[PDB]
Amino acid sequence: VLRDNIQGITKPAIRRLARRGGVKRISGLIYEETRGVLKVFLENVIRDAVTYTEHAKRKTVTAMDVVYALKRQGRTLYGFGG
Amino acid sequence: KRHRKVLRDNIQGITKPAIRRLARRGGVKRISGLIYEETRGVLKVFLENVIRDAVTYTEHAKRKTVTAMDVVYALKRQGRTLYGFGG
Amino acid sequence: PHRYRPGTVALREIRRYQKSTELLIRKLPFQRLVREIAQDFKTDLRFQSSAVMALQEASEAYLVALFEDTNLCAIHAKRVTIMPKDIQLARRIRGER
Amino acid sequence: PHRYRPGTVALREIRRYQKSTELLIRKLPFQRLVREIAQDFKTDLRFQSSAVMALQEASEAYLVALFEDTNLCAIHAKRVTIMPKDIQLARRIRGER
Amino acid sequence: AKTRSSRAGLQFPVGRVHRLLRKGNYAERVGAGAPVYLAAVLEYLTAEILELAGNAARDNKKTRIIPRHLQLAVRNDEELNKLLGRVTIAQGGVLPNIQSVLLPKK
Amino acid sequence: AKTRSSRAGLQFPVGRVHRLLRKGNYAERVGAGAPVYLAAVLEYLTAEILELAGNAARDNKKTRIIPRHLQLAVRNDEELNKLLGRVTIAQGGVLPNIQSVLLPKK
Amino acid sequence: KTRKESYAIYVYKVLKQVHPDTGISSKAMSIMNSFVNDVFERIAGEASRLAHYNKRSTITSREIQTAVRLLLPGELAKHAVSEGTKAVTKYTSAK
Amino acid sequence: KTRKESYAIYVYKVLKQVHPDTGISSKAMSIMNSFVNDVFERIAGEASRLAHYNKRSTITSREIQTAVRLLLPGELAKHAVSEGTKAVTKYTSAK
DNA sequence: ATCAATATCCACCTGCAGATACTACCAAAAGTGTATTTGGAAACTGCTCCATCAAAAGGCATGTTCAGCTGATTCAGCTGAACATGCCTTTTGATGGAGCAGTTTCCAAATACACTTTTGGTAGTATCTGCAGGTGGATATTGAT
DNA sequence: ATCAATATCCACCTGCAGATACTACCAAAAGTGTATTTGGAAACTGCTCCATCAAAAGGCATGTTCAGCTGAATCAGCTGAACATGCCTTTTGATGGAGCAGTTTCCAAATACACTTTTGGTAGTATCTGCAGGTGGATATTGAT
Ligand SMILES: [Mg+2]
Repeated sequence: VLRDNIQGITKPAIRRLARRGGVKRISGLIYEETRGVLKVFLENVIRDAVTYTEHAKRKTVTAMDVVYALKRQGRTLYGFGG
Repeated sequence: KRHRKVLRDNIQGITKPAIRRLARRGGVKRISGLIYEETRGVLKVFLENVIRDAVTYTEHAKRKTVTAMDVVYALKRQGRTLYGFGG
Repeated sequence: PHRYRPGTVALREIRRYQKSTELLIRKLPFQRLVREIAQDFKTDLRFQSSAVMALQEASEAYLVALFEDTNLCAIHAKRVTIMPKDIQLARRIRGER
Repeated sequence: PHRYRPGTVALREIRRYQKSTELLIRKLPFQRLVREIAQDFKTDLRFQSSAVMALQEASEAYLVALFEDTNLCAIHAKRVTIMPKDIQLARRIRGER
Repeated sequence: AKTRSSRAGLQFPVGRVHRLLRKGNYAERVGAGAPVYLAAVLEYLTAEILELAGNAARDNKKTRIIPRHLQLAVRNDEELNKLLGRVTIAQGGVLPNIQSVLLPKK
Repeated sequence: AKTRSSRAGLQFPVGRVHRLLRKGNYAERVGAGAPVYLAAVLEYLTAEILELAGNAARDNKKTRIIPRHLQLAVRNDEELNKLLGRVTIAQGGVLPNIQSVLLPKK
Repeated sequence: KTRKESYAIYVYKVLKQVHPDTGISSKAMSIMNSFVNDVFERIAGEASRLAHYNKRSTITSREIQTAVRLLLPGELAKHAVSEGTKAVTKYTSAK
Repeated sequence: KTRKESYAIYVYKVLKQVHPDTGISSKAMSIMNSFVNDVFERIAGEASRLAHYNKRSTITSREIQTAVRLLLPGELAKHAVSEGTKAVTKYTSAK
């Protein structure tokens, strides 16, 4: 049952997130759109994290690699160090 | 110095035509009558925030004159960096 | 023979999910998506457990909040149904576009 | 007796103002407004003239961008007329509230 | 020997704060009061949040503060919310809030 | 008797860039390559903008680059537009752009 | 093996003064720790900038003060400034 | 009559290189001057943090390099990295 | 209205994941006493440019008019919500091994210091030139018809 | 479509602002060279904690049904654009001093270095408990009628 990983982010999971955000009714096209948006988000953050990893001459992305990437992307996260 | 003129209601020097021009540069075709007061408000908040920080820099430096640089630094802090005035 | 009206369960879920804090995407699917994306940047990468967690926390926060602005955009256009345009308008005004 | 249809001068103006770069708020009025607000934070202050210019350049740049965003909000609503609600939607989404 | 914190009446480490400032390349030099001042401010802000998060714990019939309690504390206070307005608290969820036009009709 | 700039094949000033790195307290120490590499990046970016600004000047039949040309350069280039997405060029104006639905007829 | 520092115990001391019967989860304490580090960096960062703008080699409480004013919202700034000037007075007079 | 430094003559050299018959207004030069100072500060900052994160006391051309990859978008980063690498290589061999 | 299906509420119970407690420990900060280096307020004064006055250039305020936009009403049809569960993917837990992190080493490269030269700034007085803002004159756009 | 009122686009010109120029000079640069300090790569290695996978858990892909939302069509009322008109306010150019900013002296304060005292992170072993997750039954809510 060959399938892209992006599709692992399923309708019901996206629906749950919408719900937490106070969304009552959802157009069918939202699911593909959201996947698109999430992919760009992860790309931007991951790119920056990995860049930290490579710099530290490591092969493991550390939570601190992510935390720092989030900080410079203007999305400071609390609870994973730093 | 003898006497020092009272400043009041100056927000109103931001005239209806001047606000229409800015809308135009911003690509706006039609403007409801209520936009002008709303814009005056928004501008006032914008200026307060920038002037507070600018003036804070002034005072920290023990000066009485607000510099182009005080404003430039204030603008930077608030994520509205300006080029053309020394920064 | 008992059916709930459209939107009753929708409201019910809003209340439920606004009350909890668990992550709402399944850990595994998300972990694969992360690794796949990272592969285009460097191969043979390993990820701390907490690093994947941090990414999830941040992604879901991001997406939950974007659904707020999106919802406001739908409401602005006198609707109750979020549409791709609403996401688009939100991201444009946020300066993501 | 001759007349342009409403909207024709408006578009004329958009082309005109989008083509130029001069400040669109009158200098002195803007200057009083600065001095007023500042005085309310602190008395007996002076301003380098370029500091006023800096503020004016920033303020007009801020306001012109806000109107594009505002304009988008109207259009999203299937209108061509900007209203306070549009400015408000823009500023919420922008995270100015 | 008596800690600079106890001299300044503070639970927060004036010593450590001093050190961290030097090895931070913030400036060539560091005056003696700066870490005291800085440490007070951090203590202060810690207290405020802990107070409100405690209250938030109480409301929900709890004695152990969790992330959810820090989130409710921060986003229900105008000033804390603004200071932390580009910050995400892991495992905090959101404030219950539903747009009224989405409520069913009476 | 040779400057480091000529040694590195650069117009931009390596000495100056070295000096400014030290006084900016970015770290205890500054390696020898850093000002070289940075001065090169600086020079690259300024060349890139000047190229594009020059073209805007010429497209307007002008010989002297003014702020409007810098703005046309930056805003017309996807990458320079993002690098400077939170920056304002005094006297730059905006890009001509009227949204479709605003135009006459159908 | 290497000692990993934290503000965790000072946060904990302050918790007790404020709510002596109330505890704190690991995850919560981590968040509190982030918070302190964050605000630390924001304040120091601004103070650094201030010193530089004014061609000064030293970060003094005056810089931390102005830093606090610039960074903190209205009421929070005021109280923090007072706690700050307080702590320095108390520290000076103490022998 | 204190000496106010800028990047103006270097911007002018580079200007001559790319557009030999084109001049630049002093306001346009001011913005050019601001832009270099800006990018300088932004790269130096990222470099600064990066060093710290890696418990390094030295900012090398390696730090600048990552800062550039962090700060700039795709194609500008690729090309800026060439030109800086090129300059360092040519700097090393030139003594 | 009533009636019933189901969601929601509160109380009480219980095992253990996750909290607080603890002592050794030792190592590494933080504080204490001595000698050194350095920064920046105060005192003074040149001198830039800021505040504050009168004359000329044109943009603002206001009323009138009606074009066309907005927002109400209605309505057909399309589209997303709700629904039941076996089925397939995720979760939980069990176990080697990559690699990260701790440690020690030693040297290439960085800091420091001291003449030595070069250069980037300004200042004075001059000298050149792109173009903004005026004119008139030929072609597009717009709206009535 | 045709006519015509009005904006728009050229082209050509000309004063002059503001730009390029240059000659004198200099202080603060950058450069050069020699002495001394050390950061971090480099290399070995110990133990997390990470990928992998088998077994146990349980959330979701499915298609069917229709309530109720979205969006097109229509229209009246009225807001906001255009424009004419009278003139107030800003803009432009030319004359007094508050305060900035540049020099210097001088001590109050921060650095440094070495020393001696404690605190705070870990690990060890055990010590303790707040509450998530389950039960039961009473009551609220929603939807059918
Ligand atoms: Mg006032």
